[PDB]
Amino acid sequence: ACNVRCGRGWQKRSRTCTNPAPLNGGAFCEGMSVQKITCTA
Amino acid sequence: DTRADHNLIIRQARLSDSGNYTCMAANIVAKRRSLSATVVVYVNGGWSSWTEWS
Amino acid sequence: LQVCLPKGPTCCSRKMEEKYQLTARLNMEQLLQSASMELKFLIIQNAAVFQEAFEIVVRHAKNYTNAMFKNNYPSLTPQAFEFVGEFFTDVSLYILGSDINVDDMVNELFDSLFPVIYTQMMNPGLDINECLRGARRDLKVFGSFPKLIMTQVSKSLQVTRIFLQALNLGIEVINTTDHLKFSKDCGRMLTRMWYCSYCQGLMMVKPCGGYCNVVMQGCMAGVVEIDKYWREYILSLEELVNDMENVLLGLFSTIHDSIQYVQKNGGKLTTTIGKLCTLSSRRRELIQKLKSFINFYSALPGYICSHSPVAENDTLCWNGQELVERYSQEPVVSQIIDKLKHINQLLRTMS
Amino acid sequence: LQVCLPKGPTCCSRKMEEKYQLTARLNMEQLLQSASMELKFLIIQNAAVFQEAFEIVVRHAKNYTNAMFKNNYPSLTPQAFEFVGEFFTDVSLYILGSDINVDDMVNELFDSLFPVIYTQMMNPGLDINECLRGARRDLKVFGSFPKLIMTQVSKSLQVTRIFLQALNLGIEVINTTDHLKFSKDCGRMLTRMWYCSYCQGLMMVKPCGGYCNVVMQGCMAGVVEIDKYWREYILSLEELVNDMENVLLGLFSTIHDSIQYVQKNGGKLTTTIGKLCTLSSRRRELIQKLKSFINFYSALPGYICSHSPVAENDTLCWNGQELVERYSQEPVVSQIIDKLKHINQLLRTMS
Ligand SMILES: *[C@@H]1O[C@H](CO)[C@@H](O)[C@H](O)[C@H]1NC(C)=O
Ligand SMILES: *[C@@H]1O[C@H](CO)[C@@H](O)[C@H](O)[C@H]1NC(C)=O
Ligand SMILES: *[C@@H]1O[C@H](CO)[C@@H](O)[C@H](O)[C@H]1NC(C)=O
Repeated sequence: ACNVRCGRGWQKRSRTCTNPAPLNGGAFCEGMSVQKITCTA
Repeated sequence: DTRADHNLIIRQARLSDSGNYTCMAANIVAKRRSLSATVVVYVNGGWSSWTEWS
Repeated sequence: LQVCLPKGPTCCSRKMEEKYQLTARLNMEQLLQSASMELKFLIIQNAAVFQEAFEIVVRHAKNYTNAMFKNNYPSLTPQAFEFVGEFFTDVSLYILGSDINVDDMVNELFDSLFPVIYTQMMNPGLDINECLRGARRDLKVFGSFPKLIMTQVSKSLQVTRIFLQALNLGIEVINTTDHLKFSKDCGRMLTRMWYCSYCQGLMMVKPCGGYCNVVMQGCMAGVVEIDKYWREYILSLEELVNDMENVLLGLFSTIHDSIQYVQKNGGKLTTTIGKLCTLSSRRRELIQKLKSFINFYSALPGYICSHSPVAENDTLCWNGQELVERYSQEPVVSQIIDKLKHINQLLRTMS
Repeated sequence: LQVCLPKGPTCCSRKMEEKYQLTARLNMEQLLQSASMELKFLIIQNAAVFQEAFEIVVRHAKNYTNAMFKNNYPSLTPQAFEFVGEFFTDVSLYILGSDINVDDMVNELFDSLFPVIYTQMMNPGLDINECLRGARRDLKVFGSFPKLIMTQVSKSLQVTRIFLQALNLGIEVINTTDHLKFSKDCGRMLTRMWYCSYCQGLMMVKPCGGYCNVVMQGCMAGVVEIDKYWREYILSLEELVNDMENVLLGLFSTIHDSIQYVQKNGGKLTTTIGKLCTLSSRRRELIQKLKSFINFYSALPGYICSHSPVAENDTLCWNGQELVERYSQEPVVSQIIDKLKHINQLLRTMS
């Protein structure tokens, strides 16, 4: 939900590296883990 | 053994000999049969240790 | 029919039996997801928060080191910013599990730091650069400071790296729980327990508590064996939390003192070289919240039966085949246990 | 010590124990070879004799076909000798187990036979050879004769080939018996039963009959399971013997009649082509002698104990650890059973 009720707000989306999770020095997930977009309420 | 990615692995051609192996997919809609693979186990010819001279 | 044992007539065909089987599979998966969702979201939240917090710590420490370079050694900037940025970039890459050598980080840091110190602070006035880099280690100009920082930061960075990997593997196994495919026999038993009563024309009859118990203890015989390893995982994580913020934040003081130490012997050094050339609170709350789920795998069949519609009284209930007055009475699991054993060994070896 | 249970003192070290173990291995292998030698030589002799007898039959049949070509169709020689020799060479190669196509033998025979018939018998007077070879099959000049010979000879040649393959596989499994390596536990038990009495200073004491029985039934638990399949092998071979000499020897009459048949329509054929272009006794004695060894695998531990030095009275004997007054009381095998199952199915399908 947009944290700010009136004006510029925020919306977050998480993307974890757990399917599968790296083990014994496996290469970690490539790119970004969080996504943020500006919203107007 | 049956694998999660639909594969039939045979380690030794002894406990599972030749045959017409066929893959069949089953669903709530219907069933579908794949083209049967003719898996034949072959034994290569192996001579013998020499005998004594007559 | 191949699932619904036909005692009398029946209101359902074979295709309706397949529909009931698929709905049984989906209902079981939904119940497992509902059981695992709270713990999954707890560990996901904590993994994300700790990752961002460690990145904040690394950024703040790089900023503090850069600021103290700007303030105390303006003659070493802007080259100081380059090697500090490279050092803390490699720091973050190591924290996030990349193959980085800590000794190599510190050694490249001092290798880059010594030539600018020599050219700007000791002998004011690029091709000779490698001779200075070699003399740095050959003459041990920084004394014991490089090995001190090496151990100081390796000890904390390794425990942090293993903490993050442990959180991620817990997320992985909790994700595995709700996708556990079961036997065909269990599919048919769940179909009988949940739906086969509808084939006999009953509308609101629920299965017996004891029948749910026998069915659940029937197909969860493998999943319950994970409980020992999950408990050991929880306890080993508790062993590990009982470290990296203080070290990275004192790095600037250590580097400043090392620069003073090198400047102390400038007389001999210049001539020889001229000739020669709230975190702990968060992990505590996380462990105290994680200990509330130590019974997760052992209480799981109890959850499935206590959240499915069942006749607890075992009176006027469905026993899988008839309405009774009283009731009569690995590969994926192996991978879960393998990864739990691996992470538990890795945990226990650290502390 | 790791084999000799030291109850009192001991007269032997660990190296002497290893020597006793290797001598136990050699003694067991020698006993198995002595048990298997009579049957091995029987099957080897019969395989060799039947091979030579079949080769004699094939040579005599080729000679008879060549003689009837010399006598009845001199115009077809010497080309007739070439295709007859190639045909019977491929016959023998098929009998001896080589990948030869029977239909291809007959078809190449008639393909080679037709052009010389056309050039020397029908139209007297190298590049046009292939047009005649194609016309042979395109116009079906030989009628049903090729398919008649095809089935006639395929039926006999397949049973003879499988007879020889069965003899060879029997040789193989009987050869494997005396090379059967055993478990390490059995090695130590045989060392105790045969030699560990010498480590306790006893000179002529023999092991108890019951102790030999328990040891042998201990390490031959796998070998005894072969007995069912060996019995089925013997009986299936008996099923098969209850055929090829008469066929190969009547081949000349069949070919002569086919040549007459082709010459019968020469009028139309020439114009169209000009425009277009004691054995049975031996196998019976072999089966009757082979049925005397049907108990070979079941009587094998009895043989090992009855041919090893043992105290049959079970009085004043060695029990593996002490001298008593009275006694208290596999991958290669899988391969043997697999090949026996295969050859038995092949046998039963033939007859
Ligand atoms: C297998 O398939 C072949 C051809 O694809 C066929 O001739 C044979 O009779 C089949 N039957 C089996 C292996 O049972
Ligand atoms: C018996 O086994 C031995 C092992 O060397 C082998 O060399 C010999 O040829 C065998 N006899 C056969 C194959 O019939
Ligand atoms: C550190 O970071 C701040 C911004 O967060 C910046 O204003 C400051 O100049 C830096 N300190 C230095 C470069 O001395």
